[PDB]
Amino acid sequence: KVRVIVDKDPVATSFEKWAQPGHFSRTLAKGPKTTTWIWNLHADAHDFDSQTSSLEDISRKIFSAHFGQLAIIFLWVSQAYFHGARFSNYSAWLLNPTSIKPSAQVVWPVVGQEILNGDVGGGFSGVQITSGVFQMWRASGITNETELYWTAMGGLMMSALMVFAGWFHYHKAAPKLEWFQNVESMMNHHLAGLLGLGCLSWSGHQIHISLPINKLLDAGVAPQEIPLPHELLFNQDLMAQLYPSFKKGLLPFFTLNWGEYSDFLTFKGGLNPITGSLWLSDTAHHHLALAVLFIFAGHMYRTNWGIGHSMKEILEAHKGPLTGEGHKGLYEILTTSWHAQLAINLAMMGSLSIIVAHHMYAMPPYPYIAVDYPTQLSLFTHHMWIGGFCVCGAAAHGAIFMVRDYSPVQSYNNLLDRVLRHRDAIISHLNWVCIFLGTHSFGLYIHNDTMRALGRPQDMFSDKAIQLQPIFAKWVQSLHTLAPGNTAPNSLATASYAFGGDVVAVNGKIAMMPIQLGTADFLVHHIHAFTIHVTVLILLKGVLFARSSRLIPDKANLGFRFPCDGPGRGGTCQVSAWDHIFLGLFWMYNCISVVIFHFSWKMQSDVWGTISEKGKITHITGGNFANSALTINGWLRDFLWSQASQVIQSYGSALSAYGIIFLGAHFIWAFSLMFLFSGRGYWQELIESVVWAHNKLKLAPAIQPRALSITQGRAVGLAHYLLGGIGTTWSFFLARIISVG
Amino acid sequence: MSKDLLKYLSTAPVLLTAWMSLTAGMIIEIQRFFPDSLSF
Amino acid sequence: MTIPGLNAPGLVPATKKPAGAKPSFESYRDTSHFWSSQGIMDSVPKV
Amino acid sequence: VVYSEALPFLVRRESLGPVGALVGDVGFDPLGFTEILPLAWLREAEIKHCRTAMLATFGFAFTDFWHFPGFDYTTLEAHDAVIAQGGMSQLLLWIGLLEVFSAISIDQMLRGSGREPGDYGFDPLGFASDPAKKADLQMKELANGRLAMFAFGGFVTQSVLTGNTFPYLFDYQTAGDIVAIAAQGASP
Amino acid sequence: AISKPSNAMPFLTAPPCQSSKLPGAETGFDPLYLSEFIDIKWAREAELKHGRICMLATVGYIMQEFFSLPGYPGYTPNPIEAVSSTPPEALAQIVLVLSIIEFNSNKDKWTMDTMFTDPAREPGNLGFDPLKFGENKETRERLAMAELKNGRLAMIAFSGMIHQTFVTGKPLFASLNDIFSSP
Amino acid sequence: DVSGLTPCKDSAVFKKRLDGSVKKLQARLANYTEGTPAYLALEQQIDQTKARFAKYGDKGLLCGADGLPHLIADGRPDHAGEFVIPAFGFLYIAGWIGWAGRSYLQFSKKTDKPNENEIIINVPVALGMMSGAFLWPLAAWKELINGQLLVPGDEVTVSPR
Ligand code: CLA
Ligand code: CLA
Ligand code: CLA
Ligand code: CLA
Ligand SMILES: CC1=C(C#C/C(C)=C/C=C/C(C)=C/C=C/C=C(C)/C=C/C=C(C)/C=C/[C@@]23O[C@]2(C)C[C@@H](O)CC3(C)C)C(C)(C)C[C@H](O)C1
Ligand SMILES: CC1=C(C#C/C(C)=C/C=C/C(C)=C/C=C/C=C(C)/C=C/C=C(C)/C=C/[C@@]23O[C@]2(C)C[C@@H](O)CC3(C)C)C(C)(C)C[C@H](O)C1
Ligand code: SF4
Repeated sequence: KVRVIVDKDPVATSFEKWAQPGHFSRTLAKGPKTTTWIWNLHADAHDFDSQTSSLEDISRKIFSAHFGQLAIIFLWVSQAYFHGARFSNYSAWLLNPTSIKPSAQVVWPVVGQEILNGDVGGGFSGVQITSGVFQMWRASGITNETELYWTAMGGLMMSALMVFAGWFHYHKAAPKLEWFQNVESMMNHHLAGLLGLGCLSWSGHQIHISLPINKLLDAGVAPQEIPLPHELLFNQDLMAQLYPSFKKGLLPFFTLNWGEYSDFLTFKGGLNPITGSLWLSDTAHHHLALAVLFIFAGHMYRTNWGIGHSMKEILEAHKGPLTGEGHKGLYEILTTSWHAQLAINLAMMGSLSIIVAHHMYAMPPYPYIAVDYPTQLSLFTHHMWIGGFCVCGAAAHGAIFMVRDYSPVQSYNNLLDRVLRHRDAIISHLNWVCIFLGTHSFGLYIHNDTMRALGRPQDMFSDKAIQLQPIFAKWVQSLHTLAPGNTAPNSLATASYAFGGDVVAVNGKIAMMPIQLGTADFLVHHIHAFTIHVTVLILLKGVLFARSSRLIPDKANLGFRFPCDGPGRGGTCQVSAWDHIFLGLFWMYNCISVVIFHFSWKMQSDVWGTISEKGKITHITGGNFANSALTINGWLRDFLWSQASQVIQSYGSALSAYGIIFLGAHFIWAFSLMFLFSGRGYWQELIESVVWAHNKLKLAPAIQPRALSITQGRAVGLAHYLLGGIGTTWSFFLARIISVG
Repeated sequence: MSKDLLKYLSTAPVLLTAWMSLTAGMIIEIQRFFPDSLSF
Repeated sequence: MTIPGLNAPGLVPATKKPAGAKPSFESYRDTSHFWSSQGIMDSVPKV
Repeated sequence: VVYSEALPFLVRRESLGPVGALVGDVGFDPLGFTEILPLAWLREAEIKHCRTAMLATFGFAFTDFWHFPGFDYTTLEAHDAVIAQGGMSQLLLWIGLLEVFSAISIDQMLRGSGREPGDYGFDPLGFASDPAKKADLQMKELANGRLAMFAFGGFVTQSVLTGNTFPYLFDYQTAGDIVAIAAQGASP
Repeated sequence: AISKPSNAMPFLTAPPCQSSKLPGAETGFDPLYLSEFIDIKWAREAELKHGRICMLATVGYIMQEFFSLPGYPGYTPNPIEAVSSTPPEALAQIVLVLSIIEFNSNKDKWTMDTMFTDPAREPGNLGFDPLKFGENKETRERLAMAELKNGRLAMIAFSGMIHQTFVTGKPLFASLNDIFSSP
Repeated sequence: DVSGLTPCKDSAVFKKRLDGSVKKLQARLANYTEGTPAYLALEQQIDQTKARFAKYGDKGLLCGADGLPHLIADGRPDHAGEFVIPAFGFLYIAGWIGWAGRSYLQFSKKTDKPNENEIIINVPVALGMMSGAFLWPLAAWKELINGQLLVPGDEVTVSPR
């Protein structure tokens, strides 16, 4: 049966193993003899399966670690709400959202940093924020600072409860592996219980507190006069005054006259003209429908009662001629190995973050967020980066599963075996695809540069010399534009105005606009595809060739991350799947960097801007994307050089912090190249010279210093490279968008 | 505050963070009380 | 200063109002330190 | 089978300990906090809350009548007024010194020094020096303090709700007839 | 039910200082138990040094308000302002003389490991006893305990005078009169 | 005075820089109303700016044609406060630091578990070493004379030439 079964008091509570630093691993528990011990203590900190063999113990450690992480996240939600409560201008922004710059952080006057408390409107001096939390709270219906303070206190209480839960579920009552492996009940409760009831509760909150407050705010009622949420929750007369369908009660729900709730449950679509964002009635209907969908989906898998599915049987039933045994063994793999689950979950989380980035900008969900140009850019770019990082984590943990938890006795003649048996074909064909795609997509840019420099615009791959029109994307956009009448008759507007339709604008600034697709869009989209394909090549090759290869038949024996297998065979450098991830992180970094550059330039040139009373559409850069994005010279001039002005000229102003971070991120990006290009042998010899200098003075340490390991040097170089590049883009985008928008 | 927790607080990273915290606070307070000292 | 007992009375009688109607809930909630905006802004340390 | 003497329909828990190790054990623990927290810590918290509530209710009632010449504030606004003046900073400083020493004692007691839950040894006048009276006086302390918590809560809440000084009673309760028998109307 | 409680605090365990032969060791006042971490002999040396310095300093503070060196430059009854008012060379010479005294008295004994290596070295016994009060061993315990207690009271008292003058801006007894003046 | 620079107190460009910063602050002051925390903070900040400029003028710093203070580091005692006195202060502090580290290492090497003492610092004696390193110039000289500072090289690991 599916049952609760836990062991009591499995681990005592004591600081003795806090004092003992390297207790978790057998080798580290001995104590230090070189400084590599210190690094390995951090490297192997959360490698539970290397520490303990018991899957039960690994699961318990993971469960309590999840609790600790949730405590951290609750403290983070608390910081956001509390800073909005105290050190902010949320009330001023709520009164006047368009002119007030949102700010929820204040520096102290010590060393001249007080200038960073710039003019953000509302009689408030502080650092402008770009996280969209102000718009989030306006959507939620928060109109006072006491609400922010009290939800911050609640978040702190939840963080304390989560720390307590993490301690309790490891030191007092830890579950068993039998409890952990109840995947069917876990799926049922996560679908119906977590997602379904979360959506249902949020739909109720929206219907009862967000629709009335936001409708009154859009009407013009100032926040002081707004009736409080507790009054709105039970005052059915006021809710009938606002939405007439509420006077009918819940009888139109229990009887299936659901059409009576059409006023506050809508399928309007488009964007609200007042706030320039999605209709909150639409969002409430959305969350209600999703609650129903998830509760329906969560009753699929078997439990104590006879009804339900078995994922084992579902997988085993799917086997084809070209797949042999098919999905046999995958249920056991995913029930026994945590790394496989981590790989799948990280992949889907990253793809979801990217999909979130794509959806939020095209369909602004929060009020006055579309006009808040820094918020849109910041959220899109952030979620893109998080998505790429999660995808590479997925690849890494797939490789870890392959190295450690793979077994042919289990996975004989199944899909995993059949994939490993033609990995060579897979990687060779992806290699050809990568070469072809990169050659075409980048050589079109290079051709454009060559012909422009040769003074031959008639020979360009431009919109007027040799057109490469995205006919299929244009067709899909046309279908979406015509959808509200023909293929979605109950929809009163298009899902997103990017496909087509009217120009939504709040005050002078433009919320959303149709985004045209031409030759430059074709080129940059194929560039995106090329970058994604090369990243997939690197990561998939690392995962497939983690067990072994033609170069190293016994690569699994060496481990997951190892420096090499010597200079033999002409050199076996970075053969490890870890090193494959190390290289794929550079490539997802390049991919996401080009994606965010495309987003920034396209939205600045074609979407964001201002519209006058007559209708004079004036964009930030002036539509230069369509004619300058055809060349790498144009990318270097009209995007990087042109928009770096607001960063470099920021000294002596509130964005001077962005200027400093621009320089510092540049410095760290360059500092990374030392680790990336150099090698441990030189550094160990230099440390030997320095150690002689210290020993001459009788102060050479007992913990002998050593150059960093090879894998560690690669990791440090990659981390510094990513930090420097991402910080450079962060400062550049934030300074540019805050200055111009 | 058993001997084990005192030992843990005596560990190298905790001590580094504590001492550099005190040092940074000392420098910042000296800046507040004697600000803009581009000289002696 | 007023040393209590030496150059002044000791315990001094307090000023009081002789009964009164119930203050409205919004009268003291709007001034409370935790359920008022200005109350929250004033419920901070000082130095 | 031992049933809790305060809730005879529930079995004693277990973490409450032997029946009677703590003065006042009437087995009142429906929510089972003793499983999560240690009983010594909980009892130290209990006696701290008891003593603080006693002093708080007595101080509230006293300040409703009498105040020192310098402090011309009512009991409700005394907190804000004396924070502005600076006295509450002094109280926080000194009570914090005392509380740091107290916390050191709780740490030692939990780690196994031997100190009882709330035995600070404060006994100048010699009350309870005889062991025969000590358990009875502990029980009386607990009873009085547990009463004093509700006393102080009622004090503050009724004070703010009514706006009256000592009794914390509405104007109709104080002036009108709370023992009337002739038919009442709509309002008090 | 503490087996070996602190004498000063029966609700805390005995610190290492309580089970020691120092003067005033029969008090056991160490809630933070800094005697366990700090060498007790070094700590007593520092205690007596601070007490001696501050019990000079309190008398200097109270009598500088009233009395002046005749025609001394930069006098002010408020000693806080008088430090800046007075010549810097006076304070420089004073600090130099005290540096000479400390250096010569603690020659080769400036550190925890270096000092108290010799067993005969006692905390605070820098050999300063011209009048030879210590030859009379009957009163030595009285005088040692009295030195310790008066030094402690003087450290506290000097802190009081310093911070009271910071609060008021007036010298010590002027502020005291202002406190004990008419409403 | 020297290098063609002029004292900052009699520097027209320095005065204009002060005036320009003051005008910038007063210009941004227009957004906030009288008595608000932002207004009072800006008033404090402008007072600080004026005090800083007056202090630089009084200290005797030399201002160039750009109108910024230029520090003369050549060893002349007229400009000792620019480098020489801060240099001595840092040298004393850094010597204190290195002597504390070295002396604690000498203690730890004789401990039964020097490798574990390297990570877990014996704080009671570490504080003693840090305090005792205040007199490092005499202690280092004493160790030099006694020959216990520089190990003979015939006793240090050296790579095959
Ligand atoms: C989980 C989500 C959720 C929640 C919590 C609620 C809650 C509510 N909805 Mg519903 N509602 C939801 C989703 C939700 N809705 C959705 C998705 C829709 C769209 C289909 C609707 C559509 C809808 C309509 C159209 C209406 C409501 C209404 C109500 C109220 C029903 C009262 C009731 O049935 O009492 C259930 C009672 C019991 C189970 C018995 C126990 C009673 C307890 C002990 C009483 C406690 C009272 C409280 C603590 C003190 C109040 C004191 C007062 C002086 C302030 C309540 C505020 C009505 C309303 O009031 O609208 C404003 C109403 O007309 N809802
Ligand atoms: C759900 C998310 C998740 C989870 C649960 C895990 C879990 C794990 N990963 Mg990780 N991993 C993730 C995401 C995740 N990963 C992602 C997104 C990536 C892609 C980059 C990776 C890539 C990855 C690799 C390549 C490896 C692991 C490994 C591991 C294991 C040990 C990690 C450890 O002990 O680190 C302890 C923690 C640290 C060492 C600290 C890391 C600090 C980073 C590098 C820098 C932080 C910078 C900071 C944010 C900004 C600084 C600002 C500056 C101004 C100061 C563990 C099972 C290892 C493993 O399984 O080996 C067998 C392993 O080799 N992971
Ligand atoms: C601008 C820098 C740069 C360039 C040009 C390349 C090029 C390449 N990388 Mg990448 N790479 C880079 C930086 C770069 N990398 C960095 C910094 C790293 C370290 C993290 C890596 C790490 C890395 C890995 C690990 C992998 C790649 C892969 C590839 C190949 C992708 C296939 C492709 O599109 O080829 C086509 C060639 C181009 C796009 C270059 C321009 C071509 C045009 C058409 C010019 C043609 C000129 C003419 C015909 C010949 C010369 C004329 C005359 C002089 C005779 C290709 C060789 C992947 C691979 O193997 O792919 C199959 C792969 O696995 N790279
Ligand atoms: C214990 C302290 C200590 C001491 C006395 C020295 C002494 C020396 N180091 Mg340094 N060094 C130290 C720690 C120390 N090092 C550490 C921790 C590292 C690793 C980052 C280095 C890395 C290093 C390099 C790479 C080089 C030197 C060099 C030198 C020489 C020139 C001085 C200099 O420029 O320092 C430079 C100082 C640093 C780079 C940073 C020092 C780190 C901190 C600030 C000090 C450590 C204090 C420690 C925490 C004290 C604990 C004691 C406490 C518990 C009581 C000299 C022999 C140079 C040389 O060979 O010249 C001939 C040289 O090339 N050192
Ligand atoms: C017992 C106990 C605990 C407790 C407790 C508690 C809550 C204790 C509370 C004690 C309390 C409440 C003690 C007030 C004293 C007030 C004094 C001395 C006032 C001085 C006032 C002075 C010196 C002057 C006042 C002035 O008006 C004068 C006269 C002149 C005017 O010009 C202005 C000024 C301002 C100058 C622990 C530690 C929490 C846990 C443990 O387990 C059990
Ligand atoms: C135990 C012992 C001995 C002893 C002893 C004794 C008598 C010890 C005495 C210790 C003593 C008497 C210690 C006082 C501390 C006072 C403090 C910290 C005050 C802070 C005050 C502050 C921070 C004030 C702040 C404010 O004013 C500001 C700045 C502005 C206002 O707006 C607000 C307020 C008012 C808040 C012997 C007998 C000597 C020897 C024996 O062997 C051992
Ligand atoms: S440099 Fe690194 S990867 Fe290359 S042979 Fe040497 S150890 Fe292997």
